[PDB]
Amino acid sequence: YKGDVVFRVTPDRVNDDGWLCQRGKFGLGHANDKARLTAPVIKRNGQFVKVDWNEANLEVVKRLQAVVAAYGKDSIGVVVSPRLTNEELFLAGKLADAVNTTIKTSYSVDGGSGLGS
Amino acid sequence: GDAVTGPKIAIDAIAQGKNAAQVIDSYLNGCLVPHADSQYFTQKDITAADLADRAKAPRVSLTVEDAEVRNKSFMQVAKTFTEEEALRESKRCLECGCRDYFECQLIKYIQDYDVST
Ligand SMILES: Cc1cc2nc3c(=O)[nH]c(=O)nc-3n(C[C@H](O)[C@H](O)[C@H](O)COP(=O)(O)OP(=O)(O)OC[C@H]3O[C@@H](n4cnc5c(N)ncnc54)[C@H](O)[C@@H]3O)c2cc1C
Ligand code: SF4
Repeated sequence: YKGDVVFRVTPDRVNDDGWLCQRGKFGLGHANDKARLTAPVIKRNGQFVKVDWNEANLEVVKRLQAVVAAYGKDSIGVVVSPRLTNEELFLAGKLADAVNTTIKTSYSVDGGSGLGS
Repeated sequence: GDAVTGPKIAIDAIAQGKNAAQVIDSYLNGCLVPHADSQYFTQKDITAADLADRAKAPRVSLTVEDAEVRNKSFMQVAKTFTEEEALRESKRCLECGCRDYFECQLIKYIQDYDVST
């Protein structure tokens, strides 16, 4: 990289075998995408309006609390992507525990490979 | 505070806290003095006809969010004044009090000798 622009990706020939494929060689261009979001947006009157981080945090926490209060236990599902790091997934599990739900899942994992049973 | 006067508004609690701070500070110097109200000259003969030569200027109304988006969010229902609104509202005061209060010598002796006004 050079500053805030990722220019290329090369294999690591010292710590591993030093091979890559197309998704690893050329797949980091989405970091340079101009279509990436920058600020959180809240839907009011059918239009997305930009908000601050504090307003977004308060909105999501209060809306999850409203769902729990109206409908009780296990009314919230947490669907994650398996591309996040272990600490992100741990905090997502903690967030699922805090809003009183046991439905934590992912469309990509979809229940495991069945070797655990 | 509310521990003594019972449930009231918040500025009552603030007033009690400040008065108690003054009393405690006097006590810590070795001479406890209780808090007493001051005596002022007041006018009760002012009627609407005595102010009939004053021009009329409408109040700066408060910008309140629509009730469609208020019922779902914990967002603020009103906005703080802008500088133009604040200047426009503050320039409307009638200046009821005496301008000489902080240098008048009559009220000084009236309050020193505890004369009823
Ligand atoms: C629902 C509600 C809405 C209100 N709305 C308004 C309003 O719109 N406008 C307005 O002017 N006023 C309003 N008030 C009134 C205002 O909130 C109170 O009158 C004011 O805050 C009084 O404050 P206080 O210092 O007397 O005590 P509080 O602020 O009530 O409490 C002081 C603190 O003492 C602590 N405390 C209590 N017991 C102990 C203990 N044993 N040891 C240690 N700490 C302790 C508590 O944790 C608390 O934080 C409202 C009150 C309520 C209940
Ligand atoms: S001096 Fe006080 S009471 Fe008189 S017009 Fe101004 S704000 Fe109102």
